[PDB]
Amino acid sequence: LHKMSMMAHRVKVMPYSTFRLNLSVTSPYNADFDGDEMNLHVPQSEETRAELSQLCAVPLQIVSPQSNKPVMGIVQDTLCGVRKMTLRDTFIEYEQVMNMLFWVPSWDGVVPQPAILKPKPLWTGKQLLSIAIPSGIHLQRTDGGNSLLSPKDNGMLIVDGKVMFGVVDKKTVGSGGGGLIHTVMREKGPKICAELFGNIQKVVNYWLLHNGFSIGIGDAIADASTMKEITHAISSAKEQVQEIIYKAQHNELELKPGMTLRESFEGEVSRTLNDARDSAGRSAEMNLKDLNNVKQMVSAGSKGSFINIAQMSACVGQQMVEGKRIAFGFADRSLPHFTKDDFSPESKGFVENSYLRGLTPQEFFFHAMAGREGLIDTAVKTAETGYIQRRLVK
Amino acid sequence: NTPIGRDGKLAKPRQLHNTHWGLVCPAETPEGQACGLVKNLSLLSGISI
Amino acid sequence: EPKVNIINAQDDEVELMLSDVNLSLANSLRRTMLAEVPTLAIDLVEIKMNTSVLADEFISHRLGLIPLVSEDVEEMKYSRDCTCEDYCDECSVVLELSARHEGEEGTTDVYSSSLIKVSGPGNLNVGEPVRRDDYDQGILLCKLRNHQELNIRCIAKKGIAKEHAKWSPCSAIAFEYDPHNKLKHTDFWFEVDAKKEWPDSKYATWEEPPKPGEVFDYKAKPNRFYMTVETTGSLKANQVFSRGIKTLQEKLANVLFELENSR
Amino acid sequence: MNAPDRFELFILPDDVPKLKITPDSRVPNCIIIKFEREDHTLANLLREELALYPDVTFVAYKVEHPLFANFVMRLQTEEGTRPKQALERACASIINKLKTLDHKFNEEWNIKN
Amino acid sequence: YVDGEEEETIMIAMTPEDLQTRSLNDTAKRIKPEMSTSSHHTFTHCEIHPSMILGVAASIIPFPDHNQSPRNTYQSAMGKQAMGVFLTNYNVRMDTMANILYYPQKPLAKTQAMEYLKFRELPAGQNAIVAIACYSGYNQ
Amino acid sequence: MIIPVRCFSCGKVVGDKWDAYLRLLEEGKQEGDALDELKLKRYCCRRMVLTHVDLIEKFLRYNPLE
Amino acid sequence: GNLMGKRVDFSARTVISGDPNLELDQVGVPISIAKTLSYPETVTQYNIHRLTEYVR
Amino acid sequence: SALFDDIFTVQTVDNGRYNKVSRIIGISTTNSAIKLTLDINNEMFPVSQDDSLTVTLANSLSLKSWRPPKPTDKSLADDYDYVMFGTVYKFEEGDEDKIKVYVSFGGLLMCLEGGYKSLASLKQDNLYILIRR
Amino acid sequence: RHGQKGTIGVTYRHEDMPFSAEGIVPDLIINPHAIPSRMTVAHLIECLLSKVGSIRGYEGDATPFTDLTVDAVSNLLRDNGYQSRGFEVMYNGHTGKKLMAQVFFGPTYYQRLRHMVDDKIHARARGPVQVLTRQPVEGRSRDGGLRFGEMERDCMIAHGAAGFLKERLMEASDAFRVHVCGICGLMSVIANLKKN
RNA sequence: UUGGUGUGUUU
Ligand SMILES: [Mg+2]
Ligand SMILES: [Zn+2]
Ligand SMILES: [Zn+2]
Ligand SMILES: [Zn+2]
Repeated sequence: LHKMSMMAHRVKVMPYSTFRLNLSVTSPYNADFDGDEMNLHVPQSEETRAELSQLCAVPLQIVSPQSNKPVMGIVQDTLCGVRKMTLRDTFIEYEQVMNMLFWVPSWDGVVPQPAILKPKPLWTGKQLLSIAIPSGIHLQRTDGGNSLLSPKDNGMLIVDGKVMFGVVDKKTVGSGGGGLIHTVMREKGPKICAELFGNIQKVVNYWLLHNGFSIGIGDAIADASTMKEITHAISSAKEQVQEIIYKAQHNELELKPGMTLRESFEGEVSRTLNDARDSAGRSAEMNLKDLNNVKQMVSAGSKGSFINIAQMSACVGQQMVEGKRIAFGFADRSLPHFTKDDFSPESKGFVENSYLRGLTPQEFFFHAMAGREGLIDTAVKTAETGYIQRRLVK
Repeated sequence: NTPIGRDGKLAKPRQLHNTHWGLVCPAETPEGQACGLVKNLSLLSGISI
Repeated sequence: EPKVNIINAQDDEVELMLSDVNLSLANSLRRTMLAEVPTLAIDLVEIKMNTSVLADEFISHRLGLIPLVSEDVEEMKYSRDCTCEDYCDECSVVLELSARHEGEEGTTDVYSSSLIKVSGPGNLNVGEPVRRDDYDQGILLCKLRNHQELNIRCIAKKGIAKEHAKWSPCSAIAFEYDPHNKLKHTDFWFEVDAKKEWPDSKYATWEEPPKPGEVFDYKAKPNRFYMTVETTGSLKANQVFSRGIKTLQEKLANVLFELENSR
Repeated sequence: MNAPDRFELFILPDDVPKLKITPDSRVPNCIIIKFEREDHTLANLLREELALYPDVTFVAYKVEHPLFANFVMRLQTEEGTRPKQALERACASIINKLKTLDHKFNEEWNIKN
Repeated sequence: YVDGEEEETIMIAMTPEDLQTRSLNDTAKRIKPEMSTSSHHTFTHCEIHPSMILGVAASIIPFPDHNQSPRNTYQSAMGKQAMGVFLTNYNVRMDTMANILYYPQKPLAKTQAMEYLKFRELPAGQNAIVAIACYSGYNQ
Repeated sequence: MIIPVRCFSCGKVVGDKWDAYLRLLEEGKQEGDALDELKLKRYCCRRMVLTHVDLIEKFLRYNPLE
Repeated sequence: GNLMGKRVDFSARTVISGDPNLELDQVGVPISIAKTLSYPETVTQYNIHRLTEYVR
Repeated sequence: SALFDDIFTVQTVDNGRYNKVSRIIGISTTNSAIKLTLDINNEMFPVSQDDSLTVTLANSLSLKSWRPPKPTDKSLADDYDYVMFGTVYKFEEGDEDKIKVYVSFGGLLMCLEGGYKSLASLKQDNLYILIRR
Repeated sequence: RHGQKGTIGVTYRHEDMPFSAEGIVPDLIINPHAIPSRMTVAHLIECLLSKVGSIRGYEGDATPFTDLTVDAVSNLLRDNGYQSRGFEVMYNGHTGKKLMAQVFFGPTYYQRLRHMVDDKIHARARGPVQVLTRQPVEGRSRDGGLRFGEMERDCMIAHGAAGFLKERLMEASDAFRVHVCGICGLMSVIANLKKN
């Protein structure tokens, strides 16, 4: 599907018959590990060997002219682990640090100075992340108008390639252009950018081993008070949509540009329940602690987002078909458990529950229609995408 | 199984249309070309003679 | 310096309290007592005649899981360095078994107690099926009916857990140190409050609580351990412990010799 | 079906040494040792025991891939010490502690019967 | 009995605790709607059980009502590819594909519906030990 | 099918404790309490006997093959 | 189906697995697939010895 | 060796986001409008509001890879209790005497303001710190 | 049983697992990162209900849409002498230095899908070609070859190294040699060679 | 070492 989707490699011979990869190359081929097939053509000449080794090798295809950015970054564990590693309050004893800096293939043989000397030498993990990244880098970023005093400890300034402050996250080391990887590529050629992924992934896997990280059913639970606040807010939202019903079915409603009465009615409904979902998910995001695992993963951006935690814990929102609320499949109702002409959110598919509490059956079924939309989309429009892409090629 | 053939990519016959309460399976349908067609008679199905 | 403190002992388990070693050395003992204990089990199986309701490698698999006595086992050598081409009575315990449901009615349970040692480099009491009591019929190998002739011939050779876990010496190993987290090596996840919800150890009452005014003893180290080395019955727990230490000694000494011989 | 041997965990090959040393010439007085046919069970025990000694400065091991029963270790002590000597003394101290351990355990099982 | 045409002309409550209008604020349970539109309903039908809306390869699933529904569809379209026990006479039958899974355990998250596919008396898998924790990058 | 020998997780031999388990069940015990009496205290040797369901009786329901 | 695109040889195919203990330009090869496929290296004056061993 | 010396008043402590790391803001006694902020570890050296702090900045603790310290040697730090090494990362000659030095202790921070006559020697790269009491 | 699928990535022997306070090791370790976007919270509910029904020793009714909350399962796991939300303090197997976060851990019902790797491994030097077109054959069963299809050629054009493409569509395929008369330009030229 | 139809499953 794009000009990286064939890439050259090198041969490593292993028993136990499967194909091994790095996991930074998972993004360009778009492969997961639920059973994909990947082929392996072999050159039969010297000529084609050099052709592959100088053009189609991975270190020369890092930067995609699709969007002039690197498209090979960091994936799930190495990313969320390194964000847990170089938070400010993370200290490591010397002994474990010996191994951790042994794992770098490009380490010279010199430990840094430990950032505490007394009363018992520790480190902070930002210097260990500084061991990997070579000498000759600069990267200055201002997030949200930070200072040079840094209260929230976000943002990023790097001089010499030693971190000065800042929580190293997706929006620095992910796929974002002008990030760390792009900068290393522009300033050092291909090969050092190849060794960047090796250094970071081996380091943060060894440390994410000896720390560890997990996820439990409590991590989507907030305390009873925040549950009360979310319940109050979404109940007030259902009061708001009752006001919408009251005025519009009492004919007090004003019509938007270009949309008639039912279209602006449904548009109002969509905005209002989206506001419900956004404020409720925001409160549930605000309460949760930072040793909480799920908030660490979303605040690392290796997987997932805000709407994930909102849907697991506070509210799933409105079930859709084709962007709209759900058709009255029958006359005037969209199951036989409802009354006629009730445009209440529990009729046409607003999950009031979390995922956690359980769904009423009707709400479960309306989410089944959501998955039905997703299935039909992903196995129908790919017809048009394949045919369009073939025609642009030819 | 459903004979629309496959001529017509239409997502109206592939919808989980909401007469389906207890008659077919809102979970089960294969991945891909069959999806939206193939309806497994429910655990309260009976066929009238 | 290091001190042993047995707390319980019976024949199916031992719960001791190893005190004052490093943490690595105690967990290295744990890894040994799962892995590197040379014992004896069923290594090549030859059916003479089978007609069962069960298939063949099935029953060879289940026989491979069967607990033998190997108390005397260190004067039996390893299979892959014993001085015979294929099996003799220097390094085998040849079980030949044929129970046979004679009479055309009923249920025939080939148990562990019917298993016959035919030979073995005796009179080392090896290769007997382990018996709870002596009226321990035991391991449920087969259920035979009318004429279902089951004539089997096994060899018993000597492997460790590294080849396969049918040579597991032992079963399940508890392990903990600092039950009151006075090093803050671990960090609790907690909703409300750390003290209330994580219930106390079974070794909480062997020490004191921490006092809230105390500082973090940064120069402290972990220093008192607790482990639980149960038995399959194949060995007795004292022998397990002894030979596990012995084997770990021998591996360390071989590393020493390769140092000194490269030297 | 490409499944190899599972006695690749402890039996050495023929012309491969069990203990393969290469001195690392980046820094003075450091060595790299290619252990054959082991796992962590040797390595961590050697790590913490080499850690607490004074004259030892740097010691670190890695297991390159856990589907291969080998590992490699780095060893830099101070200036004066040939580090091989220090590791041999380390083995001496460990077997000293454990043989004392077996001894008192034998005594304690004698009493507990 | 009703078919899809009488499904037009009915009025259902889901569970028989919802037929009597019930009695709070507990953050464990689930929230049925009030149905306060008709003050005096004439319910004509109530479901025997809601997990009877499923298909046969769908009632196997432990708690289908806590998931993202494409994964429900995936589990139902993978439950057919279990290795297990297909019929109990694999000694005499000669078939081009057959596979017996050795040690089949009835799941500890059984349903009440798996009595009626006999799956607790012919299971197709095991209970092994889940431990959801990134360990050494091998489950990335 | 028929009881395995060890546990799957730990490795305590359990296979003998099938017949005793049924005989304890015959008196009206409860299954957890029966596992309690047999000294099964980790849940590893509790799922290796508690889940297990029995087919080899059905295989001996075939009146003789030969 | 046969000229613009076709089927060819010296291919291979399997199911994959992740392995972070690796570089970025490395891919694991099962042994049997290494046995089946091959590559013609020219016998030159700088590679005789190993290639004779690969015969052996 | 020591290029700074002063004694400080602890006015604010922010544990906040960090369970092991706190932020102090120390306003000098001996010459005011010398503002000092130092992020610090609780459990190596717990501090509290309105204590006394002897604060020293050095560039060499003598009176290349770090080994852990011997007993036979000695340091400037031997009369101290919380010794952190840092790097001078931003030096800004500001206003009239708004002279701000930003030196980072590897994830930890240190802002310093005040007179030119004190800070004038500080223009270095690697600057320690040595909290007494 | 919630789709969180995948392959056996790696095999560890017994001691190298993490292991909780009693000696229990695990056998299957799905990923944290497999969860938070896939939003399958039922999988956690199954693991928890599993551990409780193991310890109290009976099979808990997980038929959906009951009043079985999470609270009853939480209280029962606590009041049978455990942590309320599943976790036990698990260890490194290579040190025993405690895993800083407490690890969630239990039994769950697993199954075995019909694919294996021993049925889809295939590689091919040469061999069976069709009579009709002399391009190598199609299917696994006859040891066929793979379809280096259109869009593979597209990405080869995008890289541009067309010499590789002249390897692929000439040399590992139906390489074939004909003749032409240079005047009428056709291939009618009859080829006898040992008479030349 | 067949063709040629057709079905179900994998990404
Ligand atoms: Mg996929
Ligand atoms: Zn012999
Ligand atoms: Zn068990
Ligand atoms: Zn012509």
